[PDB]
Amino acid sequence: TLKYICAECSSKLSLSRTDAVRCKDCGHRILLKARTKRLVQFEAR
Amino acid sequence: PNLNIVLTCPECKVYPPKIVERFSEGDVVCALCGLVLSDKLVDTRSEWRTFNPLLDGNNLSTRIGKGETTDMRFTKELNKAQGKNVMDKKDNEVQAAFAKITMLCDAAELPKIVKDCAKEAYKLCHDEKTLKGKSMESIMAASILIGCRRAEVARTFKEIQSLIHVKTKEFGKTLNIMKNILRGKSQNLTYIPRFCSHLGLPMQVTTSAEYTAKKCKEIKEIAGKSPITIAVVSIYLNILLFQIPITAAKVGQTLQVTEGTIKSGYKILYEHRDKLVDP
Amino acid sequence: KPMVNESDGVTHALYPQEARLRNLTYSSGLFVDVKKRTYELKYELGKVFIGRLPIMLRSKNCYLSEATESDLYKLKECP
Amino acid sequence: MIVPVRCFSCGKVVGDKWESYLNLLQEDELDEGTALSRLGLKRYCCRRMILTHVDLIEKFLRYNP
Amino acid sequence: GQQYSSAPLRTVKEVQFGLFSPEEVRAISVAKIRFPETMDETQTRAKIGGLNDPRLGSIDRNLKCQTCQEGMNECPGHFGHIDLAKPVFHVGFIAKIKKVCECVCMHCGK
Amino acid sequence: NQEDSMIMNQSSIDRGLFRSLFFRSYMDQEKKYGMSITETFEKPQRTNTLRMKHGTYDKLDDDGLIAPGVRVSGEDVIIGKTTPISPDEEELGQRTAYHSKRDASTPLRSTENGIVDQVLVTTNQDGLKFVKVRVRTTKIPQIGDKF
Amino acid sequence: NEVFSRPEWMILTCLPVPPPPVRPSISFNESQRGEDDLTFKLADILKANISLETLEHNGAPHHAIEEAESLLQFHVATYMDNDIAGQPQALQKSGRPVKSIRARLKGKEGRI
Amino acid sequence: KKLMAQIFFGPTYYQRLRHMVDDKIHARARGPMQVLTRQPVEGRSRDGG
Amino acid sequence: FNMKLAINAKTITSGLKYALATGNWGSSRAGVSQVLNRYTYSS
Amino acid sequence: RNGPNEHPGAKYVIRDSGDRIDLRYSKRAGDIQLQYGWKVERHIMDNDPVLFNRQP
Amino acid sequence: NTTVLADEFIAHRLGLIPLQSMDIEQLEYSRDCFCEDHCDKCSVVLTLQAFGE
Ligand SMILES: [Zn+2]
Ligand SMILES: [Zn+2]
Ligand SMILES: [Zn+2]
Ligand SMILES: [Zn+2]
Ligand SMILES: [Zn+2]
Ligand SMILES: [Zn+2]
Repeated sequence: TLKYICAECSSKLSLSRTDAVRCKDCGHRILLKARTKRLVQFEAR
Repeated sequence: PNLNIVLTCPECKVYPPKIVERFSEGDVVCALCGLVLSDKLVDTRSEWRTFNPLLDGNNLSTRIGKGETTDMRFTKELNKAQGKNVMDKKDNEVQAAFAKITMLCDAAELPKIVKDCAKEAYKLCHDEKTLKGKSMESIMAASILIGCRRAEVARTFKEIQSLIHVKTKEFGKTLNIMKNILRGKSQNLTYIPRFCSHLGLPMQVTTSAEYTAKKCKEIKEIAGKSPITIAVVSIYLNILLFQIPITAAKVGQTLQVTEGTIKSGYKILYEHRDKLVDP
Repeated sequence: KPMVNESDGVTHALYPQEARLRNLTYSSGLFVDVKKRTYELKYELGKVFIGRLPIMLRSKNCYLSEATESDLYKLKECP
Repeated sequence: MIVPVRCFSCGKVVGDKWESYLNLLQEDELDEGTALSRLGLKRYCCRRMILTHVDLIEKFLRYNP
Repeated sequence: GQQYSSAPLRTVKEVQFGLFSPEEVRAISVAKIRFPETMDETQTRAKIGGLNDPRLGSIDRNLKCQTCQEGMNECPGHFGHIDLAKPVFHVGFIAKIKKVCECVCMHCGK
Repeated sequence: NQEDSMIMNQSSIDRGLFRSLFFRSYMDQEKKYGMSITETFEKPQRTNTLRMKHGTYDKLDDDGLIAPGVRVSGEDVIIGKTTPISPDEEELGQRTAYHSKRDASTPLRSTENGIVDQVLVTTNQDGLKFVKVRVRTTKIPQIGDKF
Repeated sequence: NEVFSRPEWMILTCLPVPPPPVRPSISFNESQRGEDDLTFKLADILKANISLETLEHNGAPHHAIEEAESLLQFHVATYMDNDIAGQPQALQKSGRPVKSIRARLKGKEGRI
Repeated sequence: KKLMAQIFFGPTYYQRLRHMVDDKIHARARGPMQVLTRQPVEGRSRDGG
Repeated sequence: FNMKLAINAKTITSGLKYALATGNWGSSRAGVSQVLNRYTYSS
Repeated sequence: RNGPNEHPGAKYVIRDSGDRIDLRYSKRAGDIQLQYGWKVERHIMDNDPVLFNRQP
Repeated sequence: NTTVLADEFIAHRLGLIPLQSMDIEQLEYSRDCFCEDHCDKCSVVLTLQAFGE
C-alpha cells in the first residue's frame, strides 16, 4: 500500500494494488505519486 | 544444426556470458575482464519509431488504390482485381468477421481491447466440425463476449443479444462449446457501474450494492439463478437505502427485470438488510 | 455537451483539463432524427447517434463559454 | 513573480520595500516617482526593479491546491 | 578489426558495367524464393524457400548465414533469384526498346 | 563583445538574472496484443530480466516508478517496464536462467538531469493505464546561450 | 556488347533477389517487426508470380490470362520505379507510396 | 581609471531564447551505427554523427 | 433491419479525429493542423 | 592510469592483436603493462591539429 | 513543500537573505572544518516552519 493522491480532494489515499482508479470524497479519477518522506540531501550549489 | 551463436568471452571462458552492453557507443565489453567483444551495435530502438499477425498469422497482402497520374480504368481494374485474389484465402471469412466485429465493436463503442481479444479468440478456433457453421453469428456474438469476459468487462447475454439477435440457445451452446474450446486451448459486480452509469447515480449506492452483493452470496440465499437479478435488487435496495427517485418501475423498465424479483430480492433483503448495515 | 465513453462502458462529462492529461479528445456527440419508412409503391404502410465532434474551445458547446473566472481556477484553466 | 530579493545591479533593500510600496499607492494616492523616493531608492537601477516587477504569484494562489 | 582473410588485397581499377544473362542470375543465386510467407510459419526463426531464407544473408547477430559464416559484420549478403513465367519489360529500357524495334525487321529480326 | 556577442554581469546572474525553469515531461503506457503479450510497469532486475539498461534502477519503486522530488541525472531509468519473452522464441545467449521478462524501460535522457516534479497515473482513452512523469531543472545563463 | 550487354537481357527473365541486408527487417518488441516496401514488393510480385502461374497451369480464360501479366509486368515496373509517368502510384498498406528502388537513389538523400 | 571616452547607458528590454548551449553540444567517437548503411546514426539526442 | 449495424458511427468520428490529428485533409492537402505553439503568450 | 575521466586521460588501449580495452570497466585489472606497437586513444590534448568547419 | 514555488527557487532566494555577521571571524570556513561537514565551528544551521494556516 503506497500513498498516492487525487487532484480533487488532496487526500492521502495510501492504497495498494488491485483497485479501481478512483478517490474518496469526490468521485475523482487521477492520482499522483506523493513525494518521499526519505530525505534528499541538497547540493544547493 | 540449429545455426546459432552463443556469445562468450575468449579470455575468460569463465562462465555463461557475464558481460555488459554499451549501446550508446555500440559495443559489448567483457564486464569482468574489460575486453570489448562486439562492435557497431546497430540501433535497436530508433528502428521502430517510424510505424493482423496474431490473427492473420503469416500471410501478406496490401491495401492499394488510385493515383494522381491515373485514369479511372486503372482505378477500376485494381478495384475489381483486388477483389479477385481474396478467394485464395478463406480469410475472407477470416478477415470479414474481423470487419464484422470491427464494425460492431465500434457500433457499441467498445474499446480497442475488447475487439482484439474478440478478434483473437476468433483466430483461436475459427472453425470445427463441432461448430460446423453455427450461423457464423452466434459464434461472433460468443466471439466477443469471450473477449469482453476476458477484457475484464462483463456483459449479459441479453445485452449482446440485444446487439445481435441470435436466439441465444444454439448461441448458448456455441458459447458453452466455445468456452470448452479454449478450456482445451489453454463476477456479477462488473455490470453494476454501467447499470448505474445510465442511472446517473453516484458511486456510493454502487459500492454499497457491492457489499450487499458481497454479503448475499457468501452466507446463504444462493441469490439469483440468473443472479444479475440480485445485482439489480442490490441496486434497488441500495437505493432503498437512499431517498433518491429510483422507482423499481423505473428500474425494471431501465434494467429490464420485472419488479417481482426486485420485491422478492429486496424481500429476503428486507429480511437481510439487518445484517446489511455496514454504515 | 462534451463527454467520454470510458472503456468499462461508463460515459460522463469531460473537462478540457482532463482531456489533456488523459490524452482524450474534446468532442461532443451528434444526434439526428431518423424517419425509417416504407411505400407499397405509391403508398406508405427515434433519435440516432451519428458521431463525436471535437469542439473548438470557448465555443457555446464548450463548458467554458460561460464559466466564471474564479471557477476557471476551480477548472484549473488559466483565465 | 515574488518581488526579487535585492537588485541585480545595486542590491539594495527590496524584499522590504515591496508592500510598503503598495500602502503608499492605495492610501496616499501617491505617484511612483514620489513613492520610490520616500521609499529611499534614490539610485535608479533599483528604480528599475520595483517599478517593473510583476507580482504574478498573486495569480497562482487563486488555484485550489 | 574484421577477421583475417588471405585473398591478396587490391583496389578497383576498372568498373565494367552491363546487364545479366539471366542464366548468370540463376548461375550465382543460392536460392529459389518461393513462398511469400516471410519467416518460419511456426513463428520461429525463418521460412526456408521463402522471401528471406537462411541460405541468404543472416540477421540478429545471432544467426550465422548458412553459406558465409557468422558475422553479420561479415556476411555481405548472398543472392536469391526468382524465375519469371512470363518475360517482362525492364522499365529502364522501354524507350530504347521502342527505339530498338524500329531498327529491326520484326520478321527477320535482323 | 565582437560580432554580436555580449558580456554579462557574472554577478547579476547570481541574482537570478535571466534564470529560467525548464520542464520536460515523459510518457508511457502498457499495451497488449493478445493479452498473451502484456506490458507491465514494475521494477526489473539483473537477476531475472534480460537486456537491461546500463544505468541504475534502484531509484525505481516496486511499481516501476519514482517519487517526485527525487533527484535524477542522465542514465537513470525512470519507469520500469517489462515485456513477455518466450523461451523457445529467441535464444539470445543468456536466456537459460531468466526466461522471465524483457526490459523496455524508458530512462531519462542520458544528457539531462534534475528533479522529478509530477507523477500522475491514468488509464488511456481505451482503459490501458499510462503514466506521465514531469522533469524540472533550472537553467542559469552560461557562455553559449542566445540572448 | 554481346559479352555484357545483350538486348536479350533488356527484358527481365529471372529476377535476382537482393538478400535481407538491402531490405532489412525492422525488428521491435518481439512483435513490432516491420519490413521495407521492397519486402512486400517481392511478396506481391511473388504472389503475382504464382497466381498467373496457375491461371496458365490450370485454365486459359485467355483474357484474364492477359491480366495477371499486365498485372505482374505492372508490379515489377513499380518495384523498379514507383514514380512512373502516366501510371498509378502503387501505394502501400499505410496509404503512402512504395519506396521503390529508384527512389532509394532519386536525389538529395538518395544513396549516391 | 577614468575612461577616456563616455559610454552609452540605460536599461533596455531583453528576451531570452531557447537556444541554450547544453542542447546544442555533442561529440561522437565510434557511436552506434545505422541499421542500413552501418553508418553512424544521425540525431543529436541519439548520439548522431 | 438493425440500426446500429446500419450506421457505422466511426465513419465520422474517426474521420475528423484523424483529419485534425494530421493536416492531411481527405490526402490532397497538408499543413493545416499544427500543434499549438505555447512558447510564450505572444507566440 | 588517469583513466578516461580526468582530462589528460585515455579511453581505449589497443592490443596489437586486433584487441581493444575500455579503460573504464577494466579498472578491475588496474594498470596493465603496455608495449610498443600497441595503440592508445588518449584524449585530445593541446596542439593536436583538428579540422574545423562551418557549413555551408 | 506544498507551495507553488519550485524548490530551489525558494532555496535560491534563501541564499540572498543577509545575516548578522559581526563575529564572522570567530567562525572558520567550511572546507577548513574537519567536522562532519558542519558544526558550531564552521557554519550556522537555520531551519524554517512555515504553514499556510
Ligand atoms: Zn479525492
Ligand atoms: Zn573476459
Ligand atoms: Zn538597483
Ligand atoms: Zn551471407
Ligand atoms: Zn526482316
Ligand atoms: Zn565545521
